[PDB]
Amino acid sequence: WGYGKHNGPEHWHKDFPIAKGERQSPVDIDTHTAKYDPSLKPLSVSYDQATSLRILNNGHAFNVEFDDSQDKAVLKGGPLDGTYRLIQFHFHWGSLDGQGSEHTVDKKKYAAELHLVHWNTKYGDFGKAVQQPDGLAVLGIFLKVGSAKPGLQKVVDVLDSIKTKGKSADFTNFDPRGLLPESLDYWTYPGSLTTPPLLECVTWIVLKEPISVSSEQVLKFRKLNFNGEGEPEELMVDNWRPAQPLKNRQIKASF
Ligand SMILES: [Hg+2]
Ligand SMILES: [Zn+2]
Repeated sequence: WGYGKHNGPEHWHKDFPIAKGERQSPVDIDTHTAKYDPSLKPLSVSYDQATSLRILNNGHAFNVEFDDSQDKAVLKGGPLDGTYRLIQFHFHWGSLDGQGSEHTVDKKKYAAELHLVHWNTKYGDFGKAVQQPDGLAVLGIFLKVGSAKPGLQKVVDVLDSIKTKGKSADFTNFDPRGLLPESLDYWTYPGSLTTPPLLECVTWIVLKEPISVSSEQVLKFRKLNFNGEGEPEELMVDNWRPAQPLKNRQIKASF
């Protein structure tokens, strides 16, 4: 799998037949169709005690890893029942500014999209959560091209270091709190991971309010490579999956 012409999302079904499943992500968020649910409590983001370990180029994107051996960086409340631990964050960006986001809002695409992955602590480890219908909780954050995001610059500078798939670098004392928007207004629906295995274990929480980043901050993302060192260079762009059919599922709004 990849995002290329012959291994793109349109081919994932042959290896991961769940691609054509019942609760696949991402989707289009029809705002007029979304249902305002008043029984939704506000989001609870406790990242004050977060511990980042490193950043790796996995060949499909770059991941920032955190220590999830203790309730250090957690998400609870909202549509969730129980505590969800942060394990990693990554992005999906486009080749141009008119694309990159996975999830869409009234068919509108953003420059990039941030995913904060968390796993349900009653399951013990990430590996066991992916075997559950309520296994994961991902926090979706859209990025638009504007003024620079000071809190994202640390991530941006270390990229020179992980240009190719396989590369990784020490990356401690990173506060995710810096990538959060002002409002925590959200949309929530049942879905999956948006890259193979596409496990239908995720509870999506997409915030209404996007963060803005500079053209230069987004430009460094596009300098990444899918390939490993010493292989023909194929730039890491359009690492996003097209929107899937909603299929009965309903999107609730917390606002
Ligand atoms: Hg699952
Ligand atoms: Zn993702």
